[PDB]
Amino acid sequence: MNPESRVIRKVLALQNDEKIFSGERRVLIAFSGGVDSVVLTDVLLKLKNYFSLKEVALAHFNHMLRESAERDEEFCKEFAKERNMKIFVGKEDVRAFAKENRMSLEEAGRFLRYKFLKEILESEGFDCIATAHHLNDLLETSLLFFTRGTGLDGLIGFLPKEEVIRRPLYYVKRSEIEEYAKFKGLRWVEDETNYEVSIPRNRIRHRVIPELKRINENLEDTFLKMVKVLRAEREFLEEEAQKLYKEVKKGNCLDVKKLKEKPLALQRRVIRKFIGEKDYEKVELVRSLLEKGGEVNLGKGKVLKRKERWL
Amino acid sequence: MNPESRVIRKVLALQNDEKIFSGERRVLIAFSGGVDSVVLTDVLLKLKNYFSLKEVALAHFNHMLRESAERDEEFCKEFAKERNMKIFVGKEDVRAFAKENRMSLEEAGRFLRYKFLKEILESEGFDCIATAHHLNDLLETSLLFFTRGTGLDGLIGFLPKEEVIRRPLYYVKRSEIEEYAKFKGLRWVEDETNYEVSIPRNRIRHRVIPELKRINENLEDTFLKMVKVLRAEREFLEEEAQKLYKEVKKGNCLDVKKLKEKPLALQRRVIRKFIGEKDYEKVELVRSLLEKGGEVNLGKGKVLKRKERWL
Repeated sequence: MNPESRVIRKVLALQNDEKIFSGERRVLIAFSGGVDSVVLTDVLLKLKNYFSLKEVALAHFNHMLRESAERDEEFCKEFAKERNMKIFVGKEDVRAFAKENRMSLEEAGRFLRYKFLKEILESEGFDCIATAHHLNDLLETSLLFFTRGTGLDGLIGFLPKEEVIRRPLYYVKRSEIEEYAKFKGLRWVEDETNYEVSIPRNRIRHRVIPELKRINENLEDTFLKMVKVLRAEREFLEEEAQKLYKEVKKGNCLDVKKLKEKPLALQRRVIRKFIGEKDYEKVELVRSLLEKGGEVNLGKGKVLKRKERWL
Repeated sequence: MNPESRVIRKVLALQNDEKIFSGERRVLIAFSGGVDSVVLTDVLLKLKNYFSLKEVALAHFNHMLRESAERDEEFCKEFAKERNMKIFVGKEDVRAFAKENRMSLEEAGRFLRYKFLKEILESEGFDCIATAHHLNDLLETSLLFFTRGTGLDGLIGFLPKEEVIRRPLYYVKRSEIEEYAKFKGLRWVEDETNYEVSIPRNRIRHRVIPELKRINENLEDTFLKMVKVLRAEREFLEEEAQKLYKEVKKGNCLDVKKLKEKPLALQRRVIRKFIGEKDYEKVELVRSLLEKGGEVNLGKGKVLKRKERWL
């Protein structure tokens, strides 16, 4: 069990558990140039036949943030040539966009980068986008929702497969990725992504997580188990909320005399769906109309018409 | 809304909702002497009739850990005397007990203290014990579970009503406990309870939470909404699980053909209660039997035979 097979085993296990690839023929990689990116690529090129892929291409986005950006682009191009892959390069001033839209560098960078990735996907005929997102990114994302406000969804964080996007390194942790690259003698760059990181995420990455790991050395392995438990529990809650939904709904209304007799958890789930809103505040405000007539406005109206309810 | 009504409204909301008190007539307060204790007591004296309580008494435990122990105990006796309340006092050499049983001062302290409280509950005829555990304590516990590994049942932390123990301040924030004390002129003394706090818990209390608050200064309020949401989802899971348990559990084995088709989330809950030991790796190991399996071992054994066993 060396650094290489440790990653490959987790990638293959993800495929068996989620069917990341199941018909796609042309994959576009979100290639920033960092270790994550390089290892993802080295892995996909190694398992290309295994997944029945016909084309794996790179897409590098130049954020114009710093001089190293040009250095990054050059590395990406040379990397494409050494690997004999096609590469698509894009460019947009992220810092500028962030300022005229009163948003952070992280969300501006994310927005422009994927806009670019998605444009190449359509004008070049790709079936999906492979991202180097991993277990440590998931842990950081989970902790950021715990901190800012969340329910089961935020805690579980992003999924391995998500409409057009694929995250093959989902089970792999940052350190295993670094050990993979060193072991195989790969080369990488400190891509511009490191300089867009939001302050909240840096606090969690370089201050909170290190402290938590001093309590539990294998935080990532432990966290992954929580995610798996949470995802099965969420799946169950969703399946049940759905049965009750198509059992209490009729037209554009909800049978209040039926819903009210159900478990609190399902009452909220049914309501979340019926009104397309996750806000803890809006859900409960609407939920109260299950016990006392009245109306609720969110930009749409919910009236209690004896036993029924519209919106 | 002043500092008093801010705490009382949260306590009232807890009662009218979960019935923390529903028949108990005599309550024993775990009175350390610090703000938490002092405020808990003041709140229970104000709501004593509302809760239909006949008597509220104090119980103070001297840990003999600091030369201020006697002054502290005296303060507690005078606290009771002034409000015409009964107070029970305990005293144990926690250091000696810790060395004797090879345990830390923290776990030794907590052990002896609760033994003391429970001894009084029985020999004096009290119905329940009221503790000053609040929202910040829950937040701490929640992060500890996130860190050491858990699922849904741990992210919650503890409950407001836990057999014999009641926690009226469940939803109250520490800062609200302190403002209440100031506003009402409540004086307090050193809280020996803080000598029962372990290293990991101190790290989360003094290092992690303060950092997370530099992201969301309203963390506690945010965490509250999450608890209320998860809390209900857990109740529903626990509910559906127990239900399934009786249907599959028959004698001392599990109807595999039937359990095998239930949702993954419920399978884990049933197994957790069947094999007593609830640990991700144990449960998953056993759950592998349901679908074409041989036999597994741990502290006991189990065999798949169209039905199920346990030897």
